[PDB]
Amino acid sequence: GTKKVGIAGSFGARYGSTLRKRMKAVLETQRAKYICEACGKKTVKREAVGIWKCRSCRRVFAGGSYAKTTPAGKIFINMVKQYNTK
Amino acid sequence: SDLAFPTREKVGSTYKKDRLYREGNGFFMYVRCGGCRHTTCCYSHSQTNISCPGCGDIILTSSGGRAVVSPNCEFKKIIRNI
Amino acid sequence: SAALANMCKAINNASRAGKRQLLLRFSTEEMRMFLLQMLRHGYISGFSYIHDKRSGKSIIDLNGRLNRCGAISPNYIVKRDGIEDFRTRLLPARQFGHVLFNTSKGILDHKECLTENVGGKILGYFY
Amino acid sequence: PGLFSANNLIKSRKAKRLADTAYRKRALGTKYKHSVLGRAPQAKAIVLEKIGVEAKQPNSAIRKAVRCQLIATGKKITAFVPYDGSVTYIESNDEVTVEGFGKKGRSVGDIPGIRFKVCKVQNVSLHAIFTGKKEKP
Amino acid sequence: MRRNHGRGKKNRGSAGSIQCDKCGSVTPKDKAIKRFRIQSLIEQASFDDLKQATIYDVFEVPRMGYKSQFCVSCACHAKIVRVRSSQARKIRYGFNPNRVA
Amino acid sequence: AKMHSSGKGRSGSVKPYATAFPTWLTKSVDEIKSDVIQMGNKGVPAPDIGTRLRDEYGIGKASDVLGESITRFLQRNGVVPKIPHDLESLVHRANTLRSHLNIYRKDNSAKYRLILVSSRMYRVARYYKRKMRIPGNWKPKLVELN
RNA sequence: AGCAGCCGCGGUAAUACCUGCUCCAAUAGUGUCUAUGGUGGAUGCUGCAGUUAAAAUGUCCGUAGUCUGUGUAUGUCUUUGUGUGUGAUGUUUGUGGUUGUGUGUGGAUGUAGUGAGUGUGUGGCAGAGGACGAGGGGCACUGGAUAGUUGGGCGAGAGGUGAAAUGCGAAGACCCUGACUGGACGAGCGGAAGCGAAGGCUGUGCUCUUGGACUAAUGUUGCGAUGAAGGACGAAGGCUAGAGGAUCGAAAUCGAUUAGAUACCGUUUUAGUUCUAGCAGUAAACGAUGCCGACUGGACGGGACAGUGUGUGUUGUCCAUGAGAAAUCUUGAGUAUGCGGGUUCUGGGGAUAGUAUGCUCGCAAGAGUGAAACUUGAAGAGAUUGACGGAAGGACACCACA
Ligand SMILES: [Zn+2]
Ligand SMILES: [Zn+2]
Ligand SMILES: [Zn+2]
Repeated sequence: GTKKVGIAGSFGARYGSTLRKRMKAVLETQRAKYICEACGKKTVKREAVGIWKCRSCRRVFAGGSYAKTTPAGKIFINMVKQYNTK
Repeated sequence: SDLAFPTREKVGSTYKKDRLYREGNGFFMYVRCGGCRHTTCCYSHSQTNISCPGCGDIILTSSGGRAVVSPNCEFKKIIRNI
Repeated sequence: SAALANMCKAINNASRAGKRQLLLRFSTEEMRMFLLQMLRHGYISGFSYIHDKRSGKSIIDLNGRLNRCGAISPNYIVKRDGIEDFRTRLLPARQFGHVLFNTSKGILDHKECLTENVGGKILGYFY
Repeated sequence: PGLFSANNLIKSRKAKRLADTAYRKRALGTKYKHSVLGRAPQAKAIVLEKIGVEAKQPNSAIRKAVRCQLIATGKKITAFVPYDGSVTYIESNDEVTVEGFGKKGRSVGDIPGIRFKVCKVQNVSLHAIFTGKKEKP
Repeated sequence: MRRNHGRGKKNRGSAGSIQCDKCGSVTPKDKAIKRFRIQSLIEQASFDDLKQATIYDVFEVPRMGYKSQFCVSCACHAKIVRVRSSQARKIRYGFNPNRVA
Repeated sequence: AKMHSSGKGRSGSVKPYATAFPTWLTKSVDEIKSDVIQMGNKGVPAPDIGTRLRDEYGIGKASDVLGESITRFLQRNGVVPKIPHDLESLVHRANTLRSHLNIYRKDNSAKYRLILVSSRMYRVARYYKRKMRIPGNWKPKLVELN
């Protein structure tokens, strides 16, 4: 494989090394596969920015640009969920 | 005054593993519950809670040391036959 | 032979304090062969050992006559021609003291090993 | 130190020995690398200049020395001319035999920086010219 | 010099720090010099004039307690603590919480 | 003189010298054997069987009634667990730490415990392979860290 | 001018230089330069040192190896030294020569140790019982003080300093009052008290995890000690991304002080100080004090558990014996130069210098490993008596005050 460069190895030696590390971080979470919550199978992928879809059972939900959830979405999804229990 | 013949007061205040001849601290006992006359065999430092079958009760409970026999009960140390 | 060296330090401690008896909480087989060679030479009064299904116990009776005892680790191998160099290193004078070896005839001191034409492994000394 | 442990002891005691400086020059084979005369006990040289050096205080003096050229290796050195009024037998373009001082390669006394000593002057002993046994060259 | 090594700390690594009451420097809490005092709220050379001014028939003047905390430089300079000789350095003074009144 | 700490405690039991056979037994000797062999079928571990014999039957040393130790008696009656109780308690402790670390990552205290608990389990496995009680290629079945 | 291996001598009063006498040691010999054995228990197998003199590694885990658990001695024969140990022998004596006997490394074949796993369960580990702990991660709440915003009152200064200046105040400061917002912190109780491998850890209630001790007729049966190579954790400052911003504050800046202060003291104002995710890998990371095992006097305490007039594990202070160069040490810095319990690491006069160079790791800042040429007679530890302090006390005096 490659020691330090990973999925950013398609860029050769262009653009500078700080900018190729920003590409590598966001590209791993964007092209990964996630487990569905309705059917429980590992078949969720991204369609466009903010649209994630399951290839089996076809269900669509809304998330982040490059990751399925965002750090400020998790914070407020809990508050609504603690407020109902208490 | 030799070390091979210690007084029996000293043999009581010695650690269980420093005694001259191998000897521990536990023993088996008899217990009688209440009005009804049953008799069970128990251990002096039991780790289980026991209960009399007749007049269903709890006649022995465990602690950190010696097991605590109930208020209206009495024990007796078993002796073997010969 | 870790029990032989532990025993010799506890004996040096009591012989210096003026004790009469010594109780140790361990006892092995060759620790009792070393003690039986001090009794027949006059350096202790007697001893006795107990059986408890633990490491054992032993009680030594001191005399007033011992100057020192020791053990040598490791147990070097000495031919019958090298017996006499270990004697000049360990005993203060030429008239008393005993160096003990573990030979193919038992445990003997350095005078017997010369009258039987043998060598062995060194164990200790006392004077 | 068990009875079957002699390879652990040779490995351990050889490494401690290198902390001795005298032993370390011999073991690594670098005892004659930085030395102006190598393995000789004496050496010849031709005299370039004739200088005077101050003593190191608390001594007041001026010790007479010469700057030479080693015929065997072409290195420059300074040497000290011992006795009284003896620096005036030598001239320039004279040949001279020098040897050590006797203290392992350090300077001796109040003479700073000089590690050698003139011994002969054109094949005549310098100590014999001073006592009157031989005649100047 | 001392077997304390200068502070009352045993068998722990770190022990918390405080800021001195006079200069404000950072010090361990076990090394600082600490003093406790109970002062009357009104001065003693003013009690007579206060007994004619009071309107209540029975009055008790209040008292407050204060704990102080200084560093070695600030206590030595202010003479809260003085230099002692080699043997007198070992004398400790206490409080005895079991005193009767 | 503990293995992974500097503890030096001496607590513990001391069995008698030269015991005998119990007279105060209420049941039979053949009715007791068929119960020690029953609890071994329900999966009760052998240190816990000896605690029922002592507390409820009056048997202080089962080598005087069964004729041998507890885990050699169960062997002749065809009850041989797949792994001994010593080794399998240690696999189980190392799985409950591995699944706590999957939710709470910053527990550096439990991450240090997982190292010591688990090197103690590879030492006990190496002993049972020298002695031919488990295969030479046995591997522990472990939750997978993330 | 010269001498002097080293210590040292010589400035018109040289036992030390130059010259003359006299004497000393060895003697056909006696001095110098260079290499090397001893000297050196200053390389330490026998046989050193490591609290402060040079030196125990920041902390645990762990493979090879060593040790523990379950390779020997000796008779007879044989094969090899020119050297040497030790007798005899008047080359006129002698170094010698001649001449008797012993010895050096491996192998073969007997004898002795030598008999073998058993049984038991002493170290460890695993499980039980009731207690104890500021051990750790997460969640939910809470307490006041600093700062600020905004309603009401008052009417000239407030702040801070050795003393002041810059700077803030009649668009109402400071002080007293009703409401709010925000970050950080967790006082007093709080100690020669507890817990954690160490770094470290003090509001309350829940939850998931954790440790050592104690108590016992539970299971197993030696499964262990130390540990180059390898691995994880690791104060504060720093660095990379996001969030946040009360207080304090490097750098910068003015005002003082001063001979001058780019400083101590102060005003304006920042990075940083906090949280999440990581990198880095250092400290007077200190008790400047490897780990495991055996044995050893008193007095007064604390903390946990169990018992009943005591025990086990830990721990603070003070006295002997003993030890030490001393200061001092008391579960050790004790157990004899009377020197050997198992197993590691580090030091070998000072300075050059933790510097060059090579290599491994890091975004960097740097960390780890680590010399020589050249220089030099001391550098250092602990204690003694003096002299001094812009050191502290107690006495005193109209050449001190009242
Ligand atoms: Zn689906
Ligand atoms: Zn009943
Ligand atoms: Zn202060």
